[PDB]
Amino acid sequence: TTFRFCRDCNNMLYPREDKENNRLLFECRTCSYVEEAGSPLVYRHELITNIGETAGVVQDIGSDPTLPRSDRECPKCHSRENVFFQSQQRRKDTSMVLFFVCLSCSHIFTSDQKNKRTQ
Amino acid sequence: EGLVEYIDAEEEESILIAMQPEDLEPAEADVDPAKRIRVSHHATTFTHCEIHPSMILGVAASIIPFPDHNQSPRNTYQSAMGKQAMGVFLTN
Amino acid sequence: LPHFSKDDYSPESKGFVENSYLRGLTPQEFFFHAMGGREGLIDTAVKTAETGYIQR
Amino acid sequence: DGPTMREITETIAEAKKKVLDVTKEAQANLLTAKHGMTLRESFEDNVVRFLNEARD
Amino acid sequence: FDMGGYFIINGSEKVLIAQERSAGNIVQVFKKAAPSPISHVAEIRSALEKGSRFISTLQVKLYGREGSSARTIKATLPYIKQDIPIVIIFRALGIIPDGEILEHICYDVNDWQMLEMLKPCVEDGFVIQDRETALDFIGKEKRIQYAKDILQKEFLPHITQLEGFESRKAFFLGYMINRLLLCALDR
Amino acid sequence: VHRNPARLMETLRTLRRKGDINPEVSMIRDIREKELKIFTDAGRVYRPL
Amino acid sequence: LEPGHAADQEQAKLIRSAIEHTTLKSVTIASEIYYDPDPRSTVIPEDEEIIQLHFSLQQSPWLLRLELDRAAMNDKDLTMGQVGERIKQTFKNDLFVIWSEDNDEKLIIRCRVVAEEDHMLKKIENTMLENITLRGVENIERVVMMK
Amino acid sequence: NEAAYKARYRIIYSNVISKNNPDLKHKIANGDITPEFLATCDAKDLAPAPLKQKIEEIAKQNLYNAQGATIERSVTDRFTCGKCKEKKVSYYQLQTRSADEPLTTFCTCEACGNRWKFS
Ligand SMILES: [Zn+2]
Ligand SMILES: [Zn+2]
Ligand SMILES: [Zn+2]
Repeated sequence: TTFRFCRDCNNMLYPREDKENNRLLFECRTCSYVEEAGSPLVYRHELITNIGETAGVVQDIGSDPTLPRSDRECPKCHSRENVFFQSQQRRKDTSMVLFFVCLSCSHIFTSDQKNKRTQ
Repeated sequence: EGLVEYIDAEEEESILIAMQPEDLEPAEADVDPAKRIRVSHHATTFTHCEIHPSMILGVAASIIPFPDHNQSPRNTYQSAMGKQAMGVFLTN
Repeated sequence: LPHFSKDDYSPESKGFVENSYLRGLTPQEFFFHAMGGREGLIDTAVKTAETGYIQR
Repeated sequence: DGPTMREITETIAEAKKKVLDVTKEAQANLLTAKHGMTLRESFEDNVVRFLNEARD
Repeated sequence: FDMGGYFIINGSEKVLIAQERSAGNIVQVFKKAAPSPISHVAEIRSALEKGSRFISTLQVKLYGREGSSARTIKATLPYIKQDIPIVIIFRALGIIPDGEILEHICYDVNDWQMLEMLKPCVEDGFVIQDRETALDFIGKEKRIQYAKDILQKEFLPHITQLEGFESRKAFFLGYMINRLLLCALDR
Repeated sequence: VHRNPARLMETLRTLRRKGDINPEVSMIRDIREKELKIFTDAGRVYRPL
Repeated sequence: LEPGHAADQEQAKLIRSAIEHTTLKSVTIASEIYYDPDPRSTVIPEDEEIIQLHFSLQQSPWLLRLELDRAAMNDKDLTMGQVGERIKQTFKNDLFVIWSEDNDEKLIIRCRVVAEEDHMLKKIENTMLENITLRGVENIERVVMMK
Repeated sequence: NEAAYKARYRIIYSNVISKNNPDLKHKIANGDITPEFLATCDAKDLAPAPLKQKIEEIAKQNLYNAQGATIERSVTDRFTCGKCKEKKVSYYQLQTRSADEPLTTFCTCEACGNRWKFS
């Protein structure tokens, strides 16, 4: 929903309707400002959520010794220095796939064999 | 002379440790049919090493011979009796 | 144990004592084994508390 | 009996791979969830059942 | 052979026994029972290392379980009978503009999940809009003072009780809330 | 806060290993969470390695 | 089960879903409030084809759109008709409702009210998720089959 | 019836428209018848296609999600039942008594269903 706040009096933006012209407007309940809609989408309540994630590598994830090393080969750099783990989504139902990492490029490449991820 | 450090529980989280200083170090270039079976050294990240494992014990147990040959609970009792035994609590 | 590489699901780490009481456990084996036994010695410390009351 | 010792050693090792197999076969997302609920939950129930089966 | 380490009181050898306890000045988050209005919580036991040693706890709650509408984030302060929306506090700390507040809570704008999570919250404090009222709804003229102190000597009292540090404090209150949600979002 | 910590760390470690920072005190680097945990607290059980 | 009806595998789920409490909330994938003032066209692309159908064969401009899970409509058998059909006889004559067809790649449910419309169109956001039943008995969450 | 018718018719118608157409256309032609048928059935499937497959396949995953976990357990060929006099029984030991007597070991005839203790 990537919502927005005004300028000058920077707060929250509440929607209102332009009756005469039939259109969407946001606003300030503190100041007076008013800006035109950005999209007709005012709200979303995602119940079911499909999450298969990797962990933000601070890039020094090659210095942290607590991790294991593998001798595979990335899709591009072809190096042989890895250090995998698992979906930092501390969820029960989560799967058990591996997210390796190249120490000579910084590429996140799974070992999956059904789905395909670029994120 | 920084050759050993004091690592607590928290700072223990972020480190690796070798059991034996020897066995868990050299390369792999036969094995006793009597001894036990220790895993391997599948890692080259060892931040630290253990002086000797035995030190995981406390006064009590430290006295038990071969505690590593008994049902864990047996050693738990024996460490509650060496307290009910007799000896020379001092020499004065 | 800190003597292990993160995300190791192998048996020798989730607590499997391969040696016979004759050969004798290893630091790790020994330690887990403990956690394991010390269990009964507990549900006996609490069970004992309510057991009695029922009985009466 | 000396041999019955080795015969055991390998009877243990073989039970390690029969685990290892199910290890990658689950690190490669090729594991049937099973009525056993949860893939992970369904993973263990196989590993354990494999090692116990070995001890006994 | 005697190794000492003991005492000698009214004759008998007395020993002072190791007293284990829950460490201090740390943030921890906890899930709460299904049968309760509060979802998750982040706690921090505050105790000045040296001096009187005050033990006032800081509670950052999280009303509305998983699902129900209006998952509001409130927190409890010492000497304060009710609870308070992290917002009021935040403005009470001299941080009036929301979104700036959200800058104290969210460290990455490409995290719409957490962001979304706070929306319902900001909506809660909307009945305030300046550091004046912020301290007011923490009880005129008389109560508006009581609060200043509490937020100095009792609020997250570790770190410092002095005065000119409203910024360092807020940043923490945030560091809490952040941590707080990171769990409501199975991370 | 602090930017590039890689060095901030191995600087403290060797600062300790010389005796300039009490060998008791503990400092931890939670890389995967970008946090530097340093403790002095009185009551921390600790072994030697 | 009833006498005969035993080894009738399928006969199983047939009743499972006839007991295991099912709520709209269980089958929904989202709820969205949109600004669509033209009840004869939705500012939404993917929604077109729908509307067109409900007009060949007053209101409010505030829309509430509910995408549903397909996978969740078989596990516990169900049909768009049924679903909405219920929602409709839930509030009755005072809330217009519509809905795609069991063949659309995206199942949905549009509807508007009929002096503050947004506010009231959220009370009806909840009243639509937790007090609304579909197929089943209350209290009885999960249920399963065994041989 | 009414319307139923219406429804049926329507639705268917419506359906056609759607786608278926073509178918438607055719128607035509056719027849018627167818228607008628348607109404019834329803138708659707038948008616428705081409969904039939998926819609029909989707039911199966739902069957699956309906079956109750199978406690799988080993059977030892040196352990015997008191009724069904058969060597297919499972066991699990717990520490029922204090640290001076150790290991209770409970049995379960995995076929006829009797359970018992050994001390
Ligand atoms: Zn403004
Ligand atoms: Zn690479
Ligand atoms: Zn039997």
